[PDB]
Amino acid sequence: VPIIYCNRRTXKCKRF
Repeated sequence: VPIIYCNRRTXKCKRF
């Protein structure tokens, strides 16, 4: 069960 990382608080997106 993989998931996306695009947190609106951390300034890190990695998912696309």
